Amino acid sequence: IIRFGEVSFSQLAEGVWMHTTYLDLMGFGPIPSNGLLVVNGDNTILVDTAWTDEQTEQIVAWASMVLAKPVRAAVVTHAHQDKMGGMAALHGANIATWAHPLARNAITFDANGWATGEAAQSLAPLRLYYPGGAHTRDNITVGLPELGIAFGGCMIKAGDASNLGNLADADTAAYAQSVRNFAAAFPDARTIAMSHSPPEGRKAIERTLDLAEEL
Amino acid sequence: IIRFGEVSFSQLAEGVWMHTTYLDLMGFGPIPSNGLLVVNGDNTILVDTAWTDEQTEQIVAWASMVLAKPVRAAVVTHAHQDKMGGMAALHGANIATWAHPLARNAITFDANGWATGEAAQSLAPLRLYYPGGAHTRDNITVGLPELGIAFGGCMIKAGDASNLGNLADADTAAYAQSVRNFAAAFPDARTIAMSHSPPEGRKAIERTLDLAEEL
Ligand SMILES: [Zn+2]
Ligand SMILES: [Zn+2]
Repeated sequence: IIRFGEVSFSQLAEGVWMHTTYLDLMGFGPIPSNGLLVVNGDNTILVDTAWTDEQTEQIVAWASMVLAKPVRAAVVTHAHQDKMGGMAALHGANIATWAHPLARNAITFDANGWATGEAAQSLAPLRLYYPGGAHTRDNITVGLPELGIAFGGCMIKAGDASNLGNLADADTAAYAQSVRNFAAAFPDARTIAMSHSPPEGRKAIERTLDLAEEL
Repeated sequence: IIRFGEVSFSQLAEGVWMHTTYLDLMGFGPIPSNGLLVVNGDNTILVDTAWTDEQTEQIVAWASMVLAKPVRAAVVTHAHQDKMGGMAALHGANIATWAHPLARNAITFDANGWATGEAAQSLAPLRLYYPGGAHTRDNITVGLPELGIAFGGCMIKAGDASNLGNLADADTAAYAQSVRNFAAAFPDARTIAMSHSPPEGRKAIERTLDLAEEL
C-alpha cells in the first residue's frame, strides 16, 4: 500500500515486504511482478528484481534510505529473458546476487530440495527450496516458515479455466509433484505469495492439486 | 452446430469436422477439448480422441453411421495423462493409431518439421508438422493448406492476462520460435483451431508473438 516511484511495497509480516512493479502490455493492461524485501538485522535480502533497471534501482534506494536497511544480497527466483535490466542495477551497486543456474553465485540444492553451502548461510532466514524432481527445470521457491510465508510461481486462479487446457496437455504429473513438494516444504505457510499475482491462502495449493488428479 | 450424444460437431470446411467434448471440473465448469474428423474418399481420419472412451466411441459411431465415412486411421496431437481411456475405444475398433513418441505407430519428422514415411502417406491430406527446435518437446500440429485450416495448441486469448506471468517465467524465446515455425508452416491458414479453445484467425498468432517479444 506504500508507493515509492514505480514500485509498490506491501508488508506481509514484520520484517518482510513484498514489492510489486507493473508492465504495460498493449491490450492486456498492467501486469504485476512480485518480489520480497526481507529484513535481517540492519540489512535486507532482496528476492527478485523488478521488471526494469530503474524500477530495481528504486527498490535499492528504498531499502537504503527509507528503511535504513540496505540490500546486502539478492536471490533470483523467476528471471525474465528480455526484462533483465534489473541485473544491471544490482551489478552496479555491488550487491551479491544468487540464482539457480540449471548472477555470479550459484545456489546448489540437496536431494531433499533445500539450499546448501554459502548460499543457505548468506540468505538466511529465507529457506530456499527447489521443488522439482528428475528431468524438471522449475524455478526455485522461498519461504519464511516461522512467519507462515511461502513464495512460489503462478498458480491457477479461482474460477479461471484459462490455463486449464495448457495444464491438461503438459506433464500434469510432474507439475503436480512440484506443487506437492512445495506444499510439504512449507506445510504451515498460510500466505502464499506469487511471482505474478497477489498472495492467496493454501486454498490455491489445494485447488491446483485437485485439478492435476482430475485431468 | 450439430449434436450427437456427448459429442458436438462443427463443420470447418467441406470434408472437415471439428469435434468438441466437455469435461466437468468442480468449481471450473465444463472445459472443451477439440479434435478433427477429416474425410478422405469414403473413409475418415480422426485427429485426437475426446475426453473419455465413451465420448470417443460416439465419435467413431458418428463417422461410420451418420457420415458413412468410417474412421480408418487416427493421429494424436495432445494426449492427456489421466484421460487415456479414449485410446481403448480406438484399439477396440482396430483403428490404426499414430502418435509422436517424444499408439503403436510412431510419426517421425524431418529437419523441416514435416512428417515422413508411411505416416505422412496414411494421414494425407493432413499435413503433420512438428514446430519445435532443439531441446523442445512440443505437441505436433496439423494443417490442411488448401482449405486454410490449421490445428495447434492453446494460445493466449485477447485481453486475458491469466497466462502472462507463466509466459514470462518460461522459455519465452523457445515458445516464440515454435509459434513462428507453426505460422510459417501454414502461412495462408485463416482458421486456427485449438486443442482446448474455439478457433480463431491469425490474430491469435500475431497476438502471441507480440507478447513474446515484450517478454
Ligand atoms: Zn516472472
Ligand atoms: Zn488436450
